[PDB]
Amino acid sequence: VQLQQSGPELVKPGSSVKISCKGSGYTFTDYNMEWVKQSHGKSLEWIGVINPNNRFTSYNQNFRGKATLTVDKSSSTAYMDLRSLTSEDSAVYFCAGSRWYQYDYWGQGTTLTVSSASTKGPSVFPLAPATAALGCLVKDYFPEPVTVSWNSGALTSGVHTFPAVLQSSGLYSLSSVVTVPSSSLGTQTYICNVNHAPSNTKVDKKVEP
Amino acid sequence: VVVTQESALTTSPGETVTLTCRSSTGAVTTSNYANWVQEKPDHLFTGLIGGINNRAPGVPARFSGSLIADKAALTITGAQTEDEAIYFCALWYSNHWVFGGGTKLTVLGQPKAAPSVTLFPPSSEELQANKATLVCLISDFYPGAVTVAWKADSSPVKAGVETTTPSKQSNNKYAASSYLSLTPEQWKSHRSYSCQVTHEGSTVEKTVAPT
Amino acid sequence: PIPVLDENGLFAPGP
Ligand SMILES: [Cl-]
Ligand code: NA
Repeated sequence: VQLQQSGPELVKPGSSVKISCKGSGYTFTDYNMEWVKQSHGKSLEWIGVINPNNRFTSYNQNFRGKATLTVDKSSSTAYMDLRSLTSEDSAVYFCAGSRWYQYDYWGQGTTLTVSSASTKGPSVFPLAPATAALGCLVKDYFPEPVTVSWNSGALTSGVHTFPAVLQSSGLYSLSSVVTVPSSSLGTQTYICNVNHAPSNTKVDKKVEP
Repeated sequence: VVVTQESALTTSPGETVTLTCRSSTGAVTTSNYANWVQEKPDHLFTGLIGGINNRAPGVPARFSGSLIADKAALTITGAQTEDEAIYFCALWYSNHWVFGGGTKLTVLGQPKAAPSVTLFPPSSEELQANKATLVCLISDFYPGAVTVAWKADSSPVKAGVETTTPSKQSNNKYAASSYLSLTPEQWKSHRSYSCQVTHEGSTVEKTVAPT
Repeated sequence: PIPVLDENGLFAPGP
């Protein structure tokens, strides 16, 4: 079973977006499709439900005139259109399949960002060093995500890449750290490879003592 | 209308833990069809209980739902280390669902450990770009809750701090990060800065100096 | 129309 949602969206205030949720590995018409808004990565708010067989809908009154639920039975896909978008609509949106007052399946989520800002690539700085910790600071990019590898994927043990912080400026930053033998500092080469596909940027930074 | 859950609970493997779900409208009833949904990292949501205390397909038998007094309840009978996760309840009010705030459940399935803290001062390269970020990396701790406070000299810092919620490392302990974003002039105006991490009542502190 | 369950446990308009 897979509820596959459409990918992330970055859109301007005032615009509209249509998120899709395509079911597979189950009988799409045996379930209602419900929709949920997750704000701040924490709070959950129910938006509404649609039955794909009869197009019956029930909405949270707070989303009337914001959200419109539709379905295409034939392609096992449910849709949610969000209109007159503002920054309060930035969130991760989930579809879920329900019946008999119970959730059986959940989508992976769709990140929606409503902003006047354009994409912005990161600035990468070294975090310079028995064992020793070294890392890369990845500053002030937008939107998510950044991925990080070390030595092109050759170095994985003792590597941790943290989640991003969302700064008050609207930009994200994260760090990646690796713990290495102090003995190998000064001969062994350590390079973090930062990828920010939203801005078509890749940075390699060699981290020296 | 508000649905209230415990913010956090701790149990150990094999024990019984009970999570509760309260309605601001009065007693929870069977016609609220209380649902329980588990959130695991990377937005992995699993429906556990719904309908009238009905376990969803494939859900382990140790999860059950009931009413306890005026609240809905989720009972985990013989908790497993893999049950450490966030648990949301949802109640049905005639024509819509309301979600509670979620319960972070700790299941003490590995040895506890205080964090290893590494504090990096601003790099010379960043200072040349006219900025100064202190990076406090907090690693290898369990359970997964910490408090971070920053100090400039011995004065608490009230601005410029962002801290990530702990998440799992590859070795299944937790890690978190905290940043103190300064101007070069601010960085150089104090004799030291400290990152102070409080974990299970003990504090670990690291200090860097512009000199 | 109040949401009600149909034969298949799915939502339908109620009277
Ligand atoms: Cl409502
Ligand atoms: Na709870």
